[PDB]
Amino acid sequence: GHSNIWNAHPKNYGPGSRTCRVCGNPHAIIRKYGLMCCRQCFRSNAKEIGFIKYR
Amino acid sequence: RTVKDVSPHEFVKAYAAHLKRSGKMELPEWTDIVKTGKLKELAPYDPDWYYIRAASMARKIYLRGGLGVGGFRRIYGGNQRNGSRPRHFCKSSGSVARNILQQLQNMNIVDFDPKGGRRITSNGQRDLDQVAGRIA
Amino acid sequence: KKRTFKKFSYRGVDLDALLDMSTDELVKLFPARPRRRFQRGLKRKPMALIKKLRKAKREAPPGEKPEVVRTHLRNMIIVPEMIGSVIGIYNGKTFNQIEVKPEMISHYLAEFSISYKPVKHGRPGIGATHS
Amino acid sequence: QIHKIRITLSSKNVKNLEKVCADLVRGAKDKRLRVKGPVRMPTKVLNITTRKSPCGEGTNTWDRFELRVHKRVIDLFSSADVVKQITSITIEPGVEVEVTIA
Amino acid sequence: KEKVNNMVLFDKATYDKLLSEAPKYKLITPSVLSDRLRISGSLARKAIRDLMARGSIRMVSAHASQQIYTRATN
Amino acid sequence: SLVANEEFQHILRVQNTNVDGKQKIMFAMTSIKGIGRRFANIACKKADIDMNKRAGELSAAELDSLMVVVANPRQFKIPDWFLNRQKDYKDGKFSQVTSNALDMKLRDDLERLKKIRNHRGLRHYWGLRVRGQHTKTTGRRG
RNA sequence: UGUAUUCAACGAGUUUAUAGCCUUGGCCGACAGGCCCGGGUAAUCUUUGAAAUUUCAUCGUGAUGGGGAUAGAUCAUUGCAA
Ligand SMILES: [K+]
Ligand SMILES: [Mg+2]
Ligand SMILES: [Mg+2]
Ligand SMILES: [Mg+2]
Ligand SMILES: [Mg+2]
Ligand SMILES: [Zn+2]
Repeated sequence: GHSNIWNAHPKNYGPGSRTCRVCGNPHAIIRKYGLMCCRQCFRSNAKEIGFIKYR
Repeated sequence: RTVKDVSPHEFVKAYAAHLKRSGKMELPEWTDIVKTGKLKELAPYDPDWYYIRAASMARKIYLRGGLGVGGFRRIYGGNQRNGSRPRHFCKSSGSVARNILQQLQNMNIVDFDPKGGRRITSNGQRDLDQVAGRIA
Repeated sequence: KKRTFKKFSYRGVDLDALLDMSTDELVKLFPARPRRRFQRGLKRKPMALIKKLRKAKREAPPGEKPEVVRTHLRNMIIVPEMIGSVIGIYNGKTFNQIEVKPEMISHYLAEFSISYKPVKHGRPGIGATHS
Repeated sequence: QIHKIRITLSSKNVKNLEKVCADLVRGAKDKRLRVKGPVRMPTKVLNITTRKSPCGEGTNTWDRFELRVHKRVIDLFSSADVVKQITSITIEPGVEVEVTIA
Repeated sequence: KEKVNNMVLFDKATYDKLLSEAPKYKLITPSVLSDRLRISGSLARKAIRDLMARGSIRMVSAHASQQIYTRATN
Repeated sequence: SLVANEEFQHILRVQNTNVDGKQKIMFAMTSIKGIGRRFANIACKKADIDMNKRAGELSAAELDSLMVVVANPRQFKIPDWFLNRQKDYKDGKFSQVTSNALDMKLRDDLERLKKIRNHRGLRHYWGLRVRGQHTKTTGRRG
């Protein structure tokens, strides 16, 4: 589309400005500590990341 | 006999009376119209609330010598009712604290701490100690 | 001359003075929200809309209302200069027609183009009760 | 030519961190240097609690995920060259070593 | 039920009744005076203060939420 | 002073509003529409009335003083932000409206909103909430 | 309700760009908020870090100083837009 129109809406904040770094989904993003992973992807990769279940 | 050896309530009353008798305090014109904080529903009941607050703040500075306006806002804050929503902590008026600190400084009771906040002066220590001694 | 029973006024200012008043002085009479909106600065679209309204007013034949100016700007704030203009306001489906009156200044164009149809209730269907 | 060299050690494994601290302390002692520490800072426990289900169905069950970071501080009173030589000893993976002055 | 028509200010009969019998009560509290003399709690507190000033009663124990007073002499 | 004086009044009238004589002045004045505990407190302070007295104890001149204080807040140094009618729509003046004046102002606001077909005015006309509250589950009376 | 009084724990915090996150201190303001020096990538700074409660007064059985739904006027902050 026209440069001034195509993708012209600001995306400086809100759920639409962030996505999962693993799958790109914009929902249920864990922003704590800079993980920037969705809860499903984080639960899949927790052991590799270094998070352990003690209780 | 010092302030630590007397009840805080009695010392606060005595020092508020002493401050009022001194005549060096310059109450702002809005003392009779403002609440002590956004969390309050009504203005202070006691007409001498300004002097009591000044005495309490002077005692606090005497005990600890690094307090600022925000610290006093926290000290005199409390729960805020929100109608049908639960209560949460709320700060008190900062203008009252700033004015009281400036007035106390004008009387040489406190000064500026090099690390920030306010500190009790030797004259302030002497005055508070004498007031506590005379309480008995 | 004409005698008006209820002469329009805004914060003790007559209608004639409002038009001649500048934006800086006019903003002080507005409430907090329009004042903040103006202080932050209007974008190109509201300026284009006011220019279009001006042009429509100029081309209006004497003693006749101006043509219709249609826009999507539901967040535009009505200023005294727009009094008497005919504006079509998009509500998401259609451009609703209104005429700007002196009493609507400092309001949003959304406030005069309802985006929903008021509800008139029919008889409850299956599954309304016995919950 | 004497300075208080500050060594900060951070790791997720307690055993490796403790062994590295002991090795550094013994190396400093072997050179007749003055060693203060190691000082154990309070453990940092990063915590994430996320729902087990990838959807919204079933009893709401939660996983408590913790990542523990252990930090140690060692102070040496000596020159930069000797501390640099001491820190050159082999360090196992997962232990970060930072050397600074004051 | 019928609302209690407590009086916020004393009348002469009730004030005299107070000064006569109140010093002879084993237990004196604002609630007791309010129930007996049919007075408001504030008026009861003021009357208790007045009696204490007159010396006809003594303070067994004073608290913000409870004031206990009794006759000065048996 | 504990004994009621012969001039004690059980009921008094102010702006066609019945004021209880047994209640304290600060909270007795609150019976007037447009006057609350805060405004009553400041008005009593500005009129030099003793707050420890009941409504019936005082004299009529003191009620007149209270009413002039209420009717002229600016003259007595009451700030603008403390008034219930700030920056009036038509006059642009700051004042404390009370009694039937408050109802007149409320009616004027509602009718002005309704006349221009403002959304808030339409919601008021239809008898629905005007401050964005959900209406599916609460506010059920008819 | 209005004073006076004073006891936690688990945690979280910055791109430095004039400055972005947690923010002390000073000044302005009734509040909401604003301005200026600065600290902290942290057991280093926010953090000198709560309320219920304790204490003394007002209220006095009255939908009452209980309750805070609904609504009017008006002032700020976030945001491109309330
Ligand atoms: K409803
Ligand atoms: Mg009222
Ligand atoms: Mg503490
Ligand atoms: Mg009530
Ligand atoms: Mg209440
Ligand atoms: Zn993902």
